[PDB]
Amino acid sequence: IDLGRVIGELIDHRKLIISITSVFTLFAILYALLATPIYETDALIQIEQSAPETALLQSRMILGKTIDDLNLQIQIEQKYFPVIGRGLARLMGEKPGNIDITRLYLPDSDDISNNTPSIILTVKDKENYSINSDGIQLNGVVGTLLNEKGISLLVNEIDAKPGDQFVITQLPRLKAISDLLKSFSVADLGKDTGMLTLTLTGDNPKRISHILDSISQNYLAQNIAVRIIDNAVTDPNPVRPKKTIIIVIGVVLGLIVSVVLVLFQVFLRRGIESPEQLEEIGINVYASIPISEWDTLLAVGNPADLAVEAIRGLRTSLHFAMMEAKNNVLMISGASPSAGMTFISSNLAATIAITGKKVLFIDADLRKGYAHKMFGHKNDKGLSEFLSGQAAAEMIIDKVEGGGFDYIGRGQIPPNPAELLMHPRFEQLLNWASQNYDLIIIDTPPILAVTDAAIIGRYAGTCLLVARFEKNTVKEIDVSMKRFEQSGVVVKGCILNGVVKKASSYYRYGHNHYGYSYYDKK
Amino acid sequence: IDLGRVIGELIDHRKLIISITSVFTLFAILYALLATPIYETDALIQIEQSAPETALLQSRMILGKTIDDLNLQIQIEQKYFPVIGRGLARLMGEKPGNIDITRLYLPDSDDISNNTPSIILTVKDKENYSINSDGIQLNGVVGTLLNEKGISLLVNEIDAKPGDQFVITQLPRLKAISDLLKSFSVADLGKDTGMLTLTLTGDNPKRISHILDSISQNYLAQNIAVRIIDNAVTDPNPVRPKKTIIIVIGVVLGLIVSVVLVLFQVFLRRGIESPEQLEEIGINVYASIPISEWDTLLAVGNPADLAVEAIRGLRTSLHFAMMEAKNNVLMISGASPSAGMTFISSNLAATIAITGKKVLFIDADLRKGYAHKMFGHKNDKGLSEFLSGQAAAEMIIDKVEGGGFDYIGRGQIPPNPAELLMHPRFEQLLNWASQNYDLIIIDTPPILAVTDAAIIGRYAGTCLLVARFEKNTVKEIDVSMKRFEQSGVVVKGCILNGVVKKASSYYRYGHNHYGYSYYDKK
Amino acid sequence: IDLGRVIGELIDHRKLIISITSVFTLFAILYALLATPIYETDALIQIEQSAPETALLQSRMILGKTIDDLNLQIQIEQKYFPVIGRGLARLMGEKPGNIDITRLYLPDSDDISNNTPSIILTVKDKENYSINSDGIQLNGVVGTLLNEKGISLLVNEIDAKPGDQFVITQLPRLKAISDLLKSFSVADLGKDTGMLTLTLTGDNPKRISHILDSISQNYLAQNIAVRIIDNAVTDPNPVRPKKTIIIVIGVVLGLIVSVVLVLFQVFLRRGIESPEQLEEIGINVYASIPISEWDTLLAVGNPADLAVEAIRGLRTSLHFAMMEAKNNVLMISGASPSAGMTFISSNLAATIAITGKKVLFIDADLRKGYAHKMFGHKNDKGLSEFLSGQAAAEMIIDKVEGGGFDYIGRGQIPPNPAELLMHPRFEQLLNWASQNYDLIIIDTPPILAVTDAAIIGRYAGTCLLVARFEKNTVKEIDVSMKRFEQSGVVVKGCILNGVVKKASSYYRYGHNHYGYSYYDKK
Ligand SMILES: Nc1ncnc2c1ncn2[C@@H]1O[C@H](COP(=O)(O)OP(=O)(O)O)[C@@H](O)[C@H]1O
Ligand SMILES: Nc1ncnc2c1ncn2[C@@H]1O[C@H](COP(=O)(O)OP(=O)(O)O)[C@@H](O)[C@H]1O
Ligand SMILES: Nc1ncnc2c1ncn2[C@@H]1O[C@H](COP(=O)(O)OP(=O)(O)O)[C@@H](O)[C@H]1O
Ligand SMILES: [Mg+2]
Ligand SMILES: [Mg+2]
Ligand SMILES: [Mg+2]
Repeated sequence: IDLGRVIGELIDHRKLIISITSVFTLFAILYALLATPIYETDALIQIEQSAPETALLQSRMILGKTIDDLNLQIQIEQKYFPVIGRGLARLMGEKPGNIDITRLYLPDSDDISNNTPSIILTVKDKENYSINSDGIQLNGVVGTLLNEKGISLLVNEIDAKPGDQFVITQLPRLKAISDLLKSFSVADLGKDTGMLTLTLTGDNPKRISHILDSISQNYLAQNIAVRIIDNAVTDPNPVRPKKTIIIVIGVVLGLIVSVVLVLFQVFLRRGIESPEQLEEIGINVYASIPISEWDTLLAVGNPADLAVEAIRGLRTSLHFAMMEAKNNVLMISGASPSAGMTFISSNLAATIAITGKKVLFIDADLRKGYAHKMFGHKNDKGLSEFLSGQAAAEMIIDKVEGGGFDYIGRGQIPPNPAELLMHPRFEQLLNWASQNYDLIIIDTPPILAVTDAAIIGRYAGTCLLVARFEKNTVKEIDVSMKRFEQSGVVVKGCILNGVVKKASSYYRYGHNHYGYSYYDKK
Repeated sequence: IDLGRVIGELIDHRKLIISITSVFTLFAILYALLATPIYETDALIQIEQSAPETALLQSRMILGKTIDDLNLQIQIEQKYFPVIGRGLARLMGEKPGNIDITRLYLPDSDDISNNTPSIILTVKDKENYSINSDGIQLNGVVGTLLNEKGISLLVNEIDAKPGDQFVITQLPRLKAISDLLKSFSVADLGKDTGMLTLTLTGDNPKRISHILDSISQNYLAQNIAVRIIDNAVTDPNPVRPKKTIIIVIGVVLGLIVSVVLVLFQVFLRRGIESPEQLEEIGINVYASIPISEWDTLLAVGNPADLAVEAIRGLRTSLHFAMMEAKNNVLMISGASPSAGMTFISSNLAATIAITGKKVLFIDADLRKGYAHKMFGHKNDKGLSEFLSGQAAAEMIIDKVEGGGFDYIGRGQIPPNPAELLMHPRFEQLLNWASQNYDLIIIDTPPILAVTDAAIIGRYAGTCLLVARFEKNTVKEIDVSMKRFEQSGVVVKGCILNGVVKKASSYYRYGHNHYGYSYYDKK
Repeated sequence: IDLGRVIGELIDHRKLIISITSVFTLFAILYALLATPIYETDALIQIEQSAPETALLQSRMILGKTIDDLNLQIQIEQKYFPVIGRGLARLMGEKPGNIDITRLYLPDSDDISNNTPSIILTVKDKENYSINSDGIQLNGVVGTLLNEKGISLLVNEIDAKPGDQFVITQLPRLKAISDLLKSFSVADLGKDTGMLTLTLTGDNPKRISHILDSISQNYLAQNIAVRIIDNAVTDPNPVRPKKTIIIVIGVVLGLIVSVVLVLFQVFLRRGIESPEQLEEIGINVYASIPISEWDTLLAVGNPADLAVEAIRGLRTSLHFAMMEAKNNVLMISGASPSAGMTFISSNLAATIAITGKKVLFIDADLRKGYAHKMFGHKNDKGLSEFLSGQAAAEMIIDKVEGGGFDYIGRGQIPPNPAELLMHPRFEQLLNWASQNYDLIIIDTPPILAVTDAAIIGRYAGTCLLVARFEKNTVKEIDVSMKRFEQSGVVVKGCILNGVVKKASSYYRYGHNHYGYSYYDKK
């Protein structure tokens, strides 16, 4: 592999790369926009050391005093049903509702796990509200305290709109301290000075400055039984999420994932990429048929199609290869099913019919042949009924309507297709048809599926394999040609079918083998 | 690759390199000239330690006192509509207008995001002015304070010209402190001495020295309840942008981008670079035709053209290659469209006509042939009308006016061009024309587009391919020659068309294959 | 490449190397002699620490006091129109004029950029002088102060010669301080001692010691409200420019530039260097003709020339190669123009004429042939007039005066030279001339220019190519020989022309192929 190879692979997989990268960037952007902004407040403390003062600031004695002063054990969260409802509500300009609770005593279930009892407060208006802990509905009003059902709650100054819910948790005093201690940090900022930089983070920019002021004043009033230089103010710019590093990592992570997936698909693919791969093995490729993006015969529906043009090139290559053949019978087979044997043989039969030749197309796929459906059919009396003796050769030949050639359909699907083709009647039909037609094209099942074509190929002067572009492997076509040779069938060459335009072929080989459009646009 | 290869590539891509480099240097120069110059003022403080004094200088207590003294929360910016209007106005010698505001109270919208209310002051004259916050126009005069619409503003000493606008922002006190703290730095300069070096940066050289003097005097007056050695003066030479490092990086970055683009285009190109590439494969190249920089026949319009000289060299190479041929019919085809098959075949036909030979040019491109337009046409009765039987051979032959040879045009575009050429009439026309002409040149469509030339090439004694210089690949011409051989058409050789002078060919190979001019200048 | 190869290349490019090196050394010497000598004065200060004393010495308070005492804001520079006039005036022994100004007040334009107003003082005599700021001429006298036009100036003791000009700048007080601070340094020299080493640099050796004395005394008088051990004295030997390191770098930089240029020219050259390169390809080289440093025939003007001796060696090699040829016609062509085809063919014709043979020289370069000018001409009735039928073969043959052979000139330049040569008259002329002459030498245009020689070479029994020594490439001659072979012309071999003596050929190959002089000196 070299620069051109990898660049051609990147150009070919550009939809995959762009889609995976854009999905990663979309997820990164949705996280950067929906993650809750976390602010930071800081204060400056003057110490007259400061290493023992750091551990006393972060102690449950000092921090516990702040929890008691500000009631930090009353956790109130706006109710949002999804994990993103909070972020998007912030984007819609909705100001988050906040309710001020000064007294809260829950019944304190204190069961095996839920040591944090919780209720749900649904705002009804500016004055009154509702409560439902476990379905028990209780109406409350701002002002008048509530002492019912073993639930004490005092809600002051509901600042929200009606209909909003709030989860009100009464978390234990240590849990309130541990939460504060996790977001609260102390530093020295000079490592020698009597300066302490207390920082505190949180989602509420006003609350965290009230907490850091409480921590400073409590540590101040406790120390005298020290100077507060800068009282706590909140930096209005959130510190998290850092949107730029998140989106940048989303782009970069999306690219390296796109690149390793493309790198895997390139090192794992085994199918044919160009006719050169088949010709390295000594297999003559007589045509490379592109995918026609356009029960119809393509050579009849769209004669100017790029695949019909490639099949005309096969018609002229075959006129030169089928000379010096024993008979005018051409068998078209392949390795795998749905490689294009019926597409190619029937469209080849149509392009040889317009040149004024008498062509017979035999649907010798007694298993899955559908050519009668593709040509318009009097389905009775096909090749099955003839081979089993219950039809004459004249009653099975039928004309393709928009075609120009006759065809024999497969008939009713026999139970013994490979043994019907071994009948001496099949060689009699070909010996008869080889006198009334200039060319007989026999469509057969694939050889790596069944053995029918090795039986039929005994009576064909020319046999061509159809290789599917990315679906077949070089070894698959080489195994197919040698299974024919082992049964006495000489394969003249191959027809590469289903080629698509690929920049990697243009860089790996000099040619993409696709073909040019050549028409006067009018 | 070696030194000569890379140097030839650099010489060939010199326009690309020079343009990309000059674009990068132009952008670097425009940034270095339009970026606002940022100055630096410094002061020297004597401390009787200095590590705790550094953190007290950068504290919101000291810095907040300077914001209050100098009203640094009143942000005034000259109004410039583009992101470069400020820089270019400085280059035009325009002195920036400044207005002195001593009292500012905005209505303090304080909405979800815009915590910084703003108004726009449009100077009317030296004395009075206008104000428009959200369209509300208010007229104000220097001196008399304004208390209207909840907007307090006192503008003193408007120093500007009429028509100038100014954005007047009332940013919060912490935002004014954070802005000052970002540009204000303290150092010790001895790490032991009682010397503090206070530096401050900003776009206004006079203002930043007034701020650094305020910071020093406030920190001085606060410390007594210390010596100021050097009061703040501004270095008149801006510290940013550093123009030399910016332009130098612009040149260097522009070169390495130009070099990687050239390095990519060289490793990615696959087209033919010299006839040697075709002859490594065993393809005879009979001529290398340069691009003629000069509906005309080049061999008639400019007989002395360098491409007509190269085509004469082909005329003499063909006189030697077309001997021992079955007939006097020469087919000219190629791999891709617009490779020069019509240019070469028609100009070859013109250079063989001046030598006194009877030449017939057949436009056998029944799809996109335009030779009738290039020769002057009685468009009726071309090769289509003849092949379909509705025209006699005598009615289709026409004379090129300034030519010297006859031609058969393509006729009306048939619906079945490849099947018309298979008619036995085509071989009858050639067998007839091969008796009335010394040479028949057949122009055909490209073989990797359609199969027409493989049909026509059966009746031509000589077949030449035209390869386009950089557009075709060696593999494309090798695939073309083998598609002819598979249909029984022997390609004598190739004609490299469209060669351009390239220094890389002169270093990679010994020869650029372009050709010399040889005329007496008069 | 090995030692001999690189040494031969260095010997061959010795003029380039010596010139580039000498240019670099000349520039280095001119800089070392014309750069202004910058002196250094130093003082020793005793401190009773010294780290805070260093920053107080370099402060705008101490340094500003020295600027005020010595009026260092009055910048006076001798006026020299070029950027080197000052340096060369020092070399001519001219003592620099100096004027003592004690009072200077300029009108202080203080515009957008020029904050440093300037005037130009032109000395008229020892007593009076002139002033011109912006064309305003003012006459002043030493002693009497000048207060006119808003310009205060007091010039004392003009020490210069009449006619000298001086630029007198009044730079701002900070600019005077910043200039002093840039050249003034303080060190400790023991890192513990109370010793300070004040150094100061400048172009004036007396002034910088007066400044460093002022800085010491000001810092002394300020410190008491410390000992000066060594008062400032100037080292009379300038510290800059360091001439030896500059000239040495000039030599070394000049050599490495000379070496990389030679290294590039060697790796980039593609032309022929020795006949061995042509014989590696299988091309017979029949002679190597040196450049004759001597409208004349060299073989006639200077028969003893080294190139005529090499052409005699070709005459004897051709007598052996032209046997077994179909006719006595020798065609001389080449790849490129001005390779020496006319020089060689005409001088070969002259050296074969002195051997008593009848030689015909045909100037078959109908495009740019000048042989008639080189032989003395009756220009009418050349080969053009004959080929076009308007002249008989007898009327076109003419005798070379100092030659000994006949010649046919090209005639009037035809519009169709390549088509005139295809006339059957050309072969009739050669068949006629081949009976009346022992040898016919045909001079032709170059084959990579036009196709004329491939037409002419059909009727020549022997064809030789002339290769130019450094101008042609091996591939160019190989492409030329194969373009002849493709047109049925067999090239017997090549003639290497224009060889020059090169030491690189003697080391790369064993031989330089130049030839020896062999004559008896009298
Ligand atoms: N080059 C092609 N372009 C467009 N469609 C194609 C091409 N080759 C095959 N197909 C389509 O793919 C399908 C499977 O191909 P088919 O010929 O029926 O397979 P099989 O080899 O088993 O006979 C068909 O519907 C066929 O029309
Ligand atoms: N060597 C050339 N110099 C200048 N123009 C050229 C040269 N070769 C082709 N062209 C021009 O490029 C265009 C396409 O070439 P053309 O001969 O018409 O293509 P095609 O191979 O399909 O017949 C034409 O207009 C032709 O005149
Ligand atoms: N070996 C040589 N020594 C000196 N001069 C030479 C030599 N070869 C060529 N020249 C001169 O260089 C010039 C060009 O050579 P010329 O023979 O006229 O070129 P051309 O190959 O086109 O006929 C002539 O003036 C010729 O005299
Ligand atoms: Mg099928
Ligand atoms: Mg064409
Ligand atoms: Mg010449």
